[PDB]
Amino acid sequence: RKLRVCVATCNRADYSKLAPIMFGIKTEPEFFELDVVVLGSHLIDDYGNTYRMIEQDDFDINTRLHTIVRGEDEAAMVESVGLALVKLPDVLNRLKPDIMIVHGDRFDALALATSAALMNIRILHIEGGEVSGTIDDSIRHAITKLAHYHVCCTRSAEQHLISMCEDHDRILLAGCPSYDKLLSAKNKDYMSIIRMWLGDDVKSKDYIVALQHPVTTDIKHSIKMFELTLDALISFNKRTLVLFPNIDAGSKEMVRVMRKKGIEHHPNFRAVKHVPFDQFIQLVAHAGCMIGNSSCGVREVGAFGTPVINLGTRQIGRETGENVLHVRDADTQDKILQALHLQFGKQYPCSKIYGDGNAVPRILKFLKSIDLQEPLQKKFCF
Amino acid sequence: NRKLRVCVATCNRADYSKLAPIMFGIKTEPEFFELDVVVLGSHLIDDYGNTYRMIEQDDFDINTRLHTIVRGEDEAAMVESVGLALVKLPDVLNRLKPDIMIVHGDRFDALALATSAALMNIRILHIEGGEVSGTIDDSIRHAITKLAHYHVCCTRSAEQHLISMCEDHDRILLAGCPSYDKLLSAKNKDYMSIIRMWLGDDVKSKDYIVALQHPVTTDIKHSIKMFELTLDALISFNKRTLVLFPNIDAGSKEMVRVMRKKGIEHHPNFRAVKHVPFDQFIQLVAHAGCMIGNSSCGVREVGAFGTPVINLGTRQIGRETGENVLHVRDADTQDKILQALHLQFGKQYPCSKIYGDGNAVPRILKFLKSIDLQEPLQKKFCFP
Amino acid sequence: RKLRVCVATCNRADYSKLAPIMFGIKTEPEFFELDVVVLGSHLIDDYGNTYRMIEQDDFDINTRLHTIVRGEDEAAMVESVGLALVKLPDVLNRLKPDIMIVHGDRFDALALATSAALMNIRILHIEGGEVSGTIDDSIRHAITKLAHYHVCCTRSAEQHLISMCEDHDRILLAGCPSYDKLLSAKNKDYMSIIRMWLGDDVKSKDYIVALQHPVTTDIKHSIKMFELTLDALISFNKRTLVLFPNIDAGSKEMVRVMRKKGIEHHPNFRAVKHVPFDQFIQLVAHAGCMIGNSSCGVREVGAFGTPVINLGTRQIGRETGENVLHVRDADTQDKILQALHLQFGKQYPCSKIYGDGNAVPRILKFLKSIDLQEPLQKKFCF
Amino acid sequence: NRKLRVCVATCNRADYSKLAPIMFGIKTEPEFFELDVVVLGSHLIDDYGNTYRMIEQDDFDINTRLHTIVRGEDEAAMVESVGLALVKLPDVLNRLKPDIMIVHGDRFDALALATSAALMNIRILHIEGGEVSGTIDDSIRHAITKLAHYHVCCTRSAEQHLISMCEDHDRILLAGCPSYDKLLSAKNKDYMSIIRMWLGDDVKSKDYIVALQHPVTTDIKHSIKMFELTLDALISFNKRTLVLFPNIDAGSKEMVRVMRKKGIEHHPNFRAVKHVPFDQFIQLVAHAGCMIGNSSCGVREVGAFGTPVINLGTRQIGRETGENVLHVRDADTQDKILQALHLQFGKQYPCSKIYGDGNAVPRILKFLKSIDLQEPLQKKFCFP
Ligand SMILES: CC(=O)N[C@H]1[C@H]([C@H](O)[C@H](O)CO)O[C@](OP(=O)(O)OC[C@H]2O[C@@H](n3ccc(N)nc3=O)[C@H](O)[C@@H]2O)(C(=O)O)C[C@@H]1O
Ligand SMILES: CC(=O)N[C@H]1[C@H]([C@H](O)[C@H](O)CO)O[C@](OP(=O)(O)OC[C@H]2O[C@@H](n3ccc(N)nc3=O)[C@H](O)[C@@H]2O)(C(=O)O)C[C@@H]1O
Ligand SMILES: CC(=O)N[C@H]1[C@H]([C@H](O)[C@H](O)CO)O[C@](OP(=O)(O)OC[C@H]2O[C@@H](n3ccc(N)nc3=O)[C@H](O)[C@@H]2O)(C(=O)O)C[C@@H]1O
Ligand SMILES: CC(=O)N[C@H]1[C@H]([C@H](O)[C@H](O)CO)O[C@](OP(=O)(O)OC[C@H]2O[C@@H](n3ccc(N)nc3=O)[C@H](O)[C@@H]2O)(C(=O)O)C[C@@H]1O
Ligand SMILES: O=c1ccn([C@@H]2O[C@H](COP(=O)(O)OP(=O)(O)O)[C@@H](O)[C@H]2O)c(=O)[nH]1
Ligand SMILES: O=c1ccn([C@@H]2O[C@H](COP(=O)(O)OP(=O)(O)O)[C@@H](O)[C@H]2O)c(=O)[nH]1
Ligand SMILES: O=c1ccn([C@@H]2O[C@H](COP(=O)(O)OP(=O)(O)O)[C@@H](O)[C@H]2O)c(=O)[nH]1
Ligand SMILES: O=c1ccn([C@@H]2O[C@H](COP(=O)(O)OP(=O)(O)O)[C@@H](O)[C@H]2O)c(=O)[nH]1
Repeated sequence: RKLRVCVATCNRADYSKLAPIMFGIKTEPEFFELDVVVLGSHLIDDYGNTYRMIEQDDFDINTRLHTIVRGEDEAAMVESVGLALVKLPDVLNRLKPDIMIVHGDRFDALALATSAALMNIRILHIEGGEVSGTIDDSIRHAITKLAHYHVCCTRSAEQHLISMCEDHDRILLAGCPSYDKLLSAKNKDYMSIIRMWLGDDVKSKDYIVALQHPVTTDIKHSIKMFELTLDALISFNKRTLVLFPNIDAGSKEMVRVMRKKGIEHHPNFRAVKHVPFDQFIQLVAHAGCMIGNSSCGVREVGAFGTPVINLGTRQIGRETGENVLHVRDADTQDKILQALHLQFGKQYPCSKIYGDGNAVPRILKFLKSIDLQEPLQKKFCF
Repeated sequence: NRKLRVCVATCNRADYSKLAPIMFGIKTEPEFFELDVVVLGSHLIDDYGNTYRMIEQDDFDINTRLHTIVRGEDEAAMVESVGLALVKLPDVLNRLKPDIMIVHGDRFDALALATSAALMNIRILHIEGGEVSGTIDDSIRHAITKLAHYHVCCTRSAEQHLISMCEDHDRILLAGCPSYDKLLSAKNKDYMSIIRMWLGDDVKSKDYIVALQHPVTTDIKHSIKMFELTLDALISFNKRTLVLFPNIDAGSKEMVRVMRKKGIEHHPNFRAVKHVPFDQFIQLVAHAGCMIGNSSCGVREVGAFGTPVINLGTRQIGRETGENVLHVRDADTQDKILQALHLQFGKQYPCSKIYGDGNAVPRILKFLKSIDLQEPLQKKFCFP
Repeated sequence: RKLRVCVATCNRADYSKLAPIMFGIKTEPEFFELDVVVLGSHLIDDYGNTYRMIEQDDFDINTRLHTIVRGEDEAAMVESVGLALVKLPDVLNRLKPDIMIVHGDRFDALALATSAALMNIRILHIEGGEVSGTIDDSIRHAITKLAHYHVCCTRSAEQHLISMCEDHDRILLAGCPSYDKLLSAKNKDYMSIIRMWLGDDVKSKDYIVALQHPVTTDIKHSIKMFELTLDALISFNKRTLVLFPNIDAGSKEMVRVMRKKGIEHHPNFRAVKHVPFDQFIQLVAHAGCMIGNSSCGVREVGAFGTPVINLGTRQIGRETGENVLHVRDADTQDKILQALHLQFGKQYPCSKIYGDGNAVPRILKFLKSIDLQEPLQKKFCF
Repeated sequence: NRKLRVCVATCNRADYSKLAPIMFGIKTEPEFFELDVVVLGSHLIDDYGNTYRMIEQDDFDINTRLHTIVRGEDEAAMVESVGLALVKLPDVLNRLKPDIMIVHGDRFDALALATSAALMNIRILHIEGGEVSGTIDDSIRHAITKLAHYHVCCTRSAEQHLISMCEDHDRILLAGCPSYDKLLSAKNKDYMSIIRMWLGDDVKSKDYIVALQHPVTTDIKHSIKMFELTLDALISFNKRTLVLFPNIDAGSKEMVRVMRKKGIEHHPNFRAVKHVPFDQFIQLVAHAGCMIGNSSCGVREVGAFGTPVINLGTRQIGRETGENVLHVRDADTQDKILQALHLQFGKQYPCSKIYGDGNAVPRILKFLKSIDLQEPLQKKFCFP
């Protein structure tokens, strides 16, 4: 009897780490049935219609759900969780999954975990034990408590889950699946990918990738920091790919910052919503430096030794190699402009903290090991 | 003095018994607190006894009422109910502009409230945090703990569980359960005329049973079978029995059907009721011959009167209980349950105080005033 | 190319008139594909889990939706319409229907019509031109305006649609599909159906079928009328099948009326949620009389000449034969008890106002006639 | 005197231009009316210009704000938006306890409002009822008419349409459009400094174009193509052009993308804007060289100033228009549109008053006071 697996994807931020697993599951039809659910940001033009990435990977999408309430603020974030919760249960009764794969720390993943847990559907939670110093910590660890099975990416994440009283029998230390793609990365014509996304006259290691997200707890500070960050980038004046923000609450106010600085119509800048993951890896792997507060900066790019400037409070407490320079109180242009001079064009050693490149096969085994006779979470309090 | 704006949301009598004392406390100190009350969930539902009325009869001004329950009385409907609260609450919370929100317990409804507050940067005081009940409710309770910024637990073991789950000890208050404020202040009026109202004219103290059994959502077909056998035992044991309708939504109509097909609703020996007012209910359980089923009251509250208890099934496995509680986990035959009734009916145990000292509310009011309004962000104490 | 037809059913009240069409469509696989959606009351124990009727007719249910908000009042009725509207669009994008069949005048049908119309899906509205003197008139006629194609049951209903400025080219006068079953009704052992539902010692034409619904506009009056109606039935003291109410708003207060009169535990009464349509036809066809305010009383039972007492304001303005006695101001027990003496055990001639028994084949032709090149409603104002 | 409790819900600038005058009227007579304002829909959305601010700047106390729009900018999202209003409104309406609710127009949002009021037995005054625009909006408008208990129409032909649709003539008031209260009272201030603010420093009266084109939801790919050609014409015709973003949700982002890829947002000849305040907008269109697209303003309002209009496509087919409007239904090439621009740009027509006399509001206030509060149930005049 095949294991019926449902994977729900809501944003490129999970799709980069779930697609490898989906590919793994699909390559073994003898042990697994796969149903894919697309919801959230994927269906939204502002976010780059990233459901197309799923279509271009040739996955049959069973179900599409509009689950985002418009407003781009905290109220809307909450209403979005509620919208997924009214819409999902009937889809889950139809699909009748044995287990559901949930990734990460976003509001959307809490909806998925909640709906599965309350309907007695097993949950495999990916990227569980980590620390990022925002509201996301809260969400991540609340999902951990709902989830029946856990897949973490580091030893320190494993120990955190065990410290949080999770059953060690239900934890698998696999590595991040993104590393399956990073450490298997086809450097094709990487120059023609640099030329596509940054411009014709750009040379390897001579450009910046800028990706900064609002922190929902302090939008007014997120605005001010982003202004100063752009001012620095303008002064530093080397070719810069600016990704639009990808946390919803505060997002339009951050986009307005870019608009009023003329970033959208500037020779030095390229404003984009989403770069396909395989192309994005090549971009960050050959970047002069990366700046902002993406998880990519602190978790992924270490693999290529790309210099990183991590700004603000998001990612405080994450494990990072020598390549990452933190500037918490990025409260002036000078501080940020300095960090750019220090880091731009350096080369660090290649780290492997968040993965060994064989996460997926370990995960597939862990899924086959699951015997279908209980379920109820056990909480090791002593 | 800038007053602390406190919003208390109540969804079910199961939280209202433990929140009402706090609401009374807050309301008695207008100089330090502003109070807004939000009523949602089960309270607005006839099947559950229109228990919003209990709030009206306590004289609280209800600011807002929200229909948040999706009909269906199954797991899908439970989930859609959480979602319905989440689409409805944020605009109410932006209007009310609370500094802190009080959330109680382990039910699906409390997870909606915690979620909405946490994602909108509203502070959360979570009541009854560190306990263990061995159902899906453990999961929910502990997920709420993680969202919540401030914690009020009822026992030392609950406090240690929160600390073991990596919560900041600075944000934990060990107060006791607020229900004990009412239990240990329970001035037994004419308790006989309360027995007569609810059980019948000819019933004597310690000669009746209070039966309160809830479905476990994880295994409804087993909940059904157990309840059938439980009623069969109660019919054979044949002493006057107050049967409270179930009060977990998923599986509820199938449990009600069990009662209907056994003729419990029209039987001389039984009284089928949705809700007994808390003050009257305390008197009922305090003088009962025994209590049977899987209520939290059985394992947490009635110990205070030494009332014998039969706890059936998997719900409440792992809760702290005094000598008054007899567990029958595999209640898989009528004989086992009928035996437990013979053993326990009419006994008297010593009065325990595990879940409270009777001064929870004043400790809570102080803890609320102590909160300085400059951060917020939860701290997670990860000792390796 | 086959016509993709979606039929959504929400309540037994539409299912009695849609099932015949569904059967017709399913019997012609060469011209039609059928997808069935079940939602609303069908999934609710209080209403008799009537999705089972759909399962027992062997229809493959594609999708099930929980769309009812609990509360059994007007607010809940509205929230229920809204719940269907958030849940349906993604189902309709998946099913990709060419046309959707909507029946009747209930809040649920307005949700269906609204969602179809705003998504450019064609609508065939069944039972369009009629008059019943409650809020339902409003709803029925608002659905008419959304709907692209109309199937009415009488000539007077056809003229009403034309008077309301509908295009006569898009109206089909077919008859009510319920008449396909009424005028083809297998009287099997009808006595053993009487014995099942009323009791062992009951003789044909010596029992009452009581079916009274709350009027949402005046619940307090609905309560009082129902009390007096039951009091009359108790005094008249002939075996009575009492169907629980089947309009949601006010329903629990009406059920409470029955409970406090001891109707549920009385030798003379049988309280039931739903009698299967085929069995119900036999019951009403052989009844001594029928009482209350069902549409069955004024539209269907005329076919058997069964005496009818229509109480209150619901059904004022419906077309009725000689068999129906109206008592609008049923404001005392005596008036109702009198109406019972007058009507119980009489036999009227068999009328055919609402159908000829060939509605379905006419409808199937009308569906095949639809050429798939526009759509936009035309409003004949002159 | 028991005051009439009036709730006005506003969802979009498209209703707010015609409801604000009534809200002002009601607010100026506190002795006869209590007013509660509900803001929902587009008003709370940055893409639409945060137009709740227009309500704040008119000094109305907003009782309630509701996020009711589902994101997606397509037909599915439009429907889910209606549903979202329907789950959120009933608890607000039970709280506000209105005697009557004012609903305007033909948009998906107004159907939610009408539905919720009608099913809760709240009386409805529907504004702008009897008109014809040849899209799905006809369907919506006429479905709202059927729900609504009281009707306020703007023309004699609209009145006859309502009567032909079997509405009770006793419940129809022919008032005029309230927008005309503002148009015919439009004290032209420094209109040049308003032209300079919105179009640029060097622009002269009657030498600019106002372009406002909305997608038709029934045929988005055709809406796209038409808009491309329209912009190409405007680029060739090369006179200063205010381009308003689209204001029908379904298809909106694909229309915005058209503008983006033509470089309209960064062109000397164009100014891309979301919303111009109504009072300033009147001055813009009153002095425009011509107006182009498919706004209702083009066919209903600007006639008052004799401003030339080009109405493109199927939206507005069947509306009553003066000599100032040139229809180009099959705008299928750039040449056809460029021609229409040459023909119309800079002309001056006579001032028409088809949609109003400028005293709509006072007639409406009287009609509200006339309502006696003893029924309600709609009557449907079915003459055979
Ligand atoms: C600039 C560039 O190099 N390429 C084009 C990009 C690029 O292909 C994608 O971003 C890839 O993900 O696409 C285009 O542009 P794009 O689709 O980025 O849209 C840009 C506009 O979208 C608004 N925006 C952005 C993010 C967000 N969360 N909310 C928003 O409202 C901003 O106001 C901004 O002006 C296109 O397809 O139309 C056109 C652009 O020219
Ligand atoms: C039985 C009794 O002793 N007293 C009365 C009780 C009692 O006072 C209250 O329940 C107290 O909370 O009230 C009445 O009856 P009550 O309100 O209990 O309604 C009885 C019916 O409720 C249905 N039910 C209950 C719970 C649930 N989850 N779903 C349900 O469908 C059952 O079908 C059952 O028949 C009353 O108010 O009308 C009338 C009863 O006679
Ligand atoms: C009475 C009888 O002849 N037969 C049985 C009927 C019958 O089979 C069905 O109604 C058929 O549709 O079924 C049973 O009973 P039933 O399922 O009707 O449930 C009866 C109880 O449901 C509550 N109710 C009813 C309608 C409504 N809208 N809301 C409600 O809360 C009432 O309080 C009432 O007490 C059964 O299956 O359990 C048991 C009954 O014994
Ligand atoms: C252009 C101009 O003349 N003035 C400014 C305008 C203007 O004052 C207002 O629009 C008036 O309502 O405001 C600004 O710009 P504005 O708020 O128009 O934002 C421009 C961006 O909005 C996106 N958009 C618009 C509508 C829609 N449905 N979806 C969208 O994604 C487009 O991508 C577009 O690039 C501002 O407030 O920041 C800044 C602009 O510079
Ligand atoms: O244009 C992009 C930008 C990011 N990413 C990937 O998307 C994921 C999430 O990055 P993002 O900044 O969107 O969210 P965060 O991880 O910072 O929460 C990471 O795996 C990135 O490698 C991508 O594929 N294309
Ligand atoms: O008729 C009743 C039955 C119970 N309770 C109280 O309801 C609360 C919750 O009991 P329930 O069994 O409904 O929920 P649980 O706590 O078991 O989740 C406890 O404080 C009980 O003492 C009450 O006030 N009246
Ligand atoms: O037990 C019943 C009662 C009614 N009906 C049928 O259900 C439909 C609706 O009747 P109801 O009173 O439920 O609603 P109404 O038509 O009065 O709005 C009619 O076709 C009846 O013949 C049925 O099949 N079984
Ligand atoms: O910048 C603007 C553009 C339009 N309008 C007014 O908005 C209303 C609706 O116009 P729109 O084209 O947005 O909607 P429509 O009426 O076309 O549905 C009309 O009264 C316009 O005069 C406005 O006040 N400011």
